[PDB]
Formats: sequence, C-alpha cells, structure tokens
Amino acid sequence: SNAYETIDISLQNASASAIGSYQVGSNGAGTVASVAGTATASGIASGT
Amino acid sequence: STADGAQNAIAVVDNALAAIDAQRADLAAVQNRFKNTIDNLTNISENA
Repeated sequence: SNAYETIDISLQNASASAIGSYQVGSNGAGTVASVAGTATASGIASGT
Repeated sequence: STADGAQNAIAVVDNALAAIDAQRADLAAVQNRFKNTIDNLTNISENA
C-alpha cells in the first residue's frame, strides 16, 4: 500500500535460438592460443 | 500509464486525503464549537 514498494522479476530475455552456451572455451576467439592446443618448448607458464 | 502513475498517484492521494481530512477536522471543531455555543446561548437566553 506504499509507493515504489514493488517486487521485481528477472524473466529471461528470450528462450529463442539465442540462448545456449555463453562460452568460447579456448583458442577460438580472435586468435589461437600460444600453448593451449599447441606444441611448445617450455610449456604452460606461471601466473594467474 | 507506465512508470510514473502507479506510484506518483499514491504519492499524491496520500497528502491529498491528509489535507481533506484535516479540513474535515477543522469543520468538525467549528461545529462542535457551534453546538457548545448554541447550548450556552440558549441557557443565557432562558436565564434572561
């Protein structure tokens, strides 16, 4: 009974052929990787 | 219609009914004063 006292919902934007796996996964966005899916001398390096 | 109304109208009518009922209370005080005055006047007139 008060103004702006409401309950929101986050219904999906669409259940069309636009939903799926929001995911590249590796080596396929822009350019291929340098170590992943590639033969290297030193291998995977340190870091985060 | 869409965004403003659903809440702005309540925001209006709240103080709207507040002021209306305040005027009603003013009138109520006026008429209670009037009834006390007419009783007093009838008593004074009878004593006169």
